Amino acid sequence: IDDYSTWDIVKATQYGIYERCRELVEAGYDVRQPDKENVTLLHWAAINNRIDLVKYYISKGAIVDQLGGDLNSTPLHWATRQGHLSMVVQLMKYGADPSLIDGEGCSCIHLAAQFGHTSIVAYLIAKGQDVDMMDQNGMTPLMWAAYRTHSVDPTRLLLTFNVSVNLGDKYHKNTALHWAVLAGNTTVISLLLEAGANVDAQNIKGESALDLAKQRKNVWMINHLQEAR
Amino acid sequence: GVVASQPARV
Repeated sequence: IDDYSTWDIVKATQYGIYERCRELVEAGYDVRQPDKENVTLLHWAAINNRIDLVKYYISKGAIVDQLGGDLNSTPLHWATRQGHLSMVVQLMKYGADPSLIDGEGCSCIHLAAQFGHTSIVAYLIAKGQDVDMMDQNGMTPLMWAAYRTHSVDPTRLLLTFNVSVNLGDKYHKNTALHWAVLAGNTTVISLLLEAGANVDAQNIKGESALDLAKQRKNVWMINHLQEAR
Repeated sequence: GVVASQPARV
């Protein structure tokens, strides 16, 4: 019978073994001290939805938005990637800043968009994040959805707000429709056309979304875009 | 399972 009395504080945090973590802290483990991966205990707690451990570590003075890991992200970033709405809610209540950007240039709304976490996208919008917030790459949440979520949501949710459907990202000037064609995201293509996506608007290389469709020799895509003019 | 690996590049 493993009783956790042998586990290190990182493994015990991951698994939410609350009393194990608390004994290691009072015995001298600094809640602010990172591990060999430059990850803090708050990060591990957040990405495993350990609500109570999060309260406890913060009460011991853990830094809420401390960057860590190879991707150089806050604990809130981690919870957002993983999809823990309750943890996103909890961390934002302690002052975590959802607009901070990680090492990939993304803030929280983009992380939630690109991993398909529809309820967190809704929540960030309900807390004041702009639906068309541009990340460091010039990507909107709708672009990230078109590119990465091959699914009705979160695209359908995003289109219920006053998005500027024909924006293009900063470096490629690809609209969300461009991204969906690029990615073969057939579910999203119909939603964007139905929401007014311009099939002729050209990116920075002067290719329209129809051009990209024709390029990929995808008969279904070419027909569907052509019939939306 | 629990998450015991840090987020990585795609």
